[PDB]
Amino acid sequence: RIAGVDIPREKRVVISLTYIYGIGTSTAQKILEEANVSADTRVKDLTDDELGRIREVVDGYKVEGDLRRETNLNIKRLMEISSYRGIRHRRGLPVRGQKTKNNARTRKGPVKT
Amino acid sequence: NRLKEKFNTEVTENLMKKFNYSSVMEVPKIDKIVVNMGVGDAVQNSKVLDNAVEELELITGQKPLVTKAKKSIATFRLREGMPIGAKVTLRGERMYEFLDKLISVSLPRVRDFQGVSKKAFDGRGNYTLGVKEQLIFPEIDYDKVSKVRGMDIVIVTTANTDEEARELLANFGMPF
Amino acid sequence: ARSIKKGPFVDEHLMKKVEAQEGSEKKQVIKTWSRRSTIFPNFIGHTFAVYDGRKHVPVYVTEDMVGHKLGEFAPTRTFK
Amino acid sequence: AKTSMVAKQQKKQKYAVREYTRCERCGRPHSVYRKFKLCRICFRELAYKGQIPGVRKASW
Amino acid sequence: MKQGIHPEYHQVIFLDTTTNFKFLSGSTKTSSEMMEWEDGKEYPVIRLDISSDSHPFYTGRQKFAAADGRVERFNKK
RNA sequence: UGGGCUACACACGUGCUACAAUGGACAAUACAAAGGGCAGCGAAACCGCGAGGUCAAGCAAAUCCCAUAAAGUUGUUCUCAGUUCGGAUUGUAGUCUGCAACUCGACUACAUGAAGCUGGAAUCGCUAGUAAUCGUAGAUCAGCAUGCUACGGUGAAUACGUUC
Ligand SMILES: [Zn+2]
Repeated sequence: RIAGVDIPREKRVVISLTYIYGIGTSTAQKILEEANVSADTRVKDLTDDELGRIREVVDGYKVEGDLRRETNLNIKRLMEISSYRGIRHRRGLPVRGQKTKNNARTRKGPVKT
Repeated sequence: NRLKEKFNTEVTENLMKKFNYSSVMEVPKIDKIVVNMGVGDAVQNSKVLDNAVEELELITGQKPLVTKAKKSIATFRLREGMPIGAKVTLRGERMYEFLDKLISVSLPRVRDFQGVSKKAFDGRGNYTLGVKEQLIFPEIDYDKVSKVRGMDIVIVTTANTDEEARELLANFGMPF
Repeated sequence: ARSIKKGPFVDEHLMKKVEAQEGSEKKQVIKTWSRRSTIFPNFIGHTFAVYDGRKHVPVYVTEDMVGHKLGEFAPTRTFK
Repeated sequence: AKTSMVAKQQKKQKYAVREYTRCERCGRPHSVYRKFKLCRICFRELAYKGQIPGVRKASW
Repeated sequence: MKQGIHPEYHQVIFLDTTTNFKFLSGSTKTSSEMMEWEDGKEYPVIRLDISSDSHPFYTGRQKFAAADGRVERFNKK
């Protein structure tokens, strides 16, 4: 349990740390190298000092709920300023200049024939 | 009661000297402040009115009175007695606190603010200010605002003339 | 342009028109076709009538609008 | 192509990125080869006439 | 007033951070932070981005951008 | 000059990417062919994790460069899980071209990590260096290719027969 979130017990530490929101593979490797810990050692077979060092490194990366709040604040700011990206966020359409005549399902939801 | 102290000390003297009152009892004072929100769409969704009442209560500090239709209107699909508004009356310390807050914390938060109408006087020394976004007020978080709606703030004063109401409000700090 | 090594782009005519009458507090609306001009802090509090293709949409500049283009606030297509 | 358009292509452009190629024989804007300054149609016609040095039908 | 119907109401110090200007008045915002006031009693503080002494229309002067803002990051760029 | 041609409740054709263990990730190490290069191909070196930036050799070509091919082979790891699959979606921060990437470019770093767990009726290509897979190059072109046109690497299955 790191950053208030449980991580798979039987998964290697490097992979299991990716389950933390805001932690991917690159940041997981970087954290693991900063807080010296075997790459292949599973979290279940881990030492309390290693866990404490990992927590110490993680706490300052600005992950999880803080990251979510920052992203939501950015999205809300661009919605509020009445930007083009904000209008597209409100309408649930692609924001990064895709074509909506086809292949916009991940933004427009399921097909409504 | 900073605003009340200001009125007792500076505004009283300034206004009395300006208007040549033979007695202090003629000095106008702010009798009350009535914050009204007319929710016509409560006809279609009472929940709108409930949220509006909650927001007004948070703004003012006291439960508002729910105002109901005085008469039935076919065009509005309005039946007599249906709650279609909320109102709060503020007097004394609560009034003064709300007034200074409205002048200092709330009003400047208006986008592209350029002052409030100087002609918005009923003609007898009472001033009505139509705010257009509840988000102006600091007590409301835009996250919880399901809809944005305006308010009417009626400052009812004992002044007999719009000139004296303007002088009193300006001394208090109303932009124009 | 976009690259940091180059300064944020803005039309010289637009920038000089904004700078003109800076001291006076009776700032007026500035007609502009430059949808591509970036919004500098100098633009805060100004009104730009930005051409969107057929008409000049008025745009009021605030602090949160700094760093974006003037075209991002004058939509070009109409839907529903 | 339009004569005015050909003229506007010949004239100097205030931009430099604003320069585009047109077939110099007919004026077609699309499918113009750089080596010949010809569109595919004119290239085919002149290759048939044998007036493009060293250009012949290919096969393999 | 009647008991149990009105929302909880208490004194708060609104603080315009731009000018670090403090004003005391009642409200229901109820910020955790507490700051001392000239009267011996402490009351909580409500942070405020823009106030009467800081809004350009009230003040007659151009407003000053705050730290960590869009303008600050743009100038840092 | 600016905006359409890039819209978006929808239906269809053609493709790219996948749904995984005949695989994913990591490190090491081989084997092609065919084209392009003048204000164009930009070697080595230094800087940045990165796309890229500074200096800059050679080269108007069997000489130099683009340009280290990938699949593959050998070792470690995952162990059948919507996952170490898959990469759409969007936040922030960069690079490059262009007077200018908002509408409306490509790519890069970090995070986010949707559907999808071999697809109903139906329907398509192909008889051999063919199909299928793997990359490579070029025309247009400042920049922009999952399209088009060529190149090679590995390399199948089946054809009884003319009833429909
Ligand atoms: Zn031609």
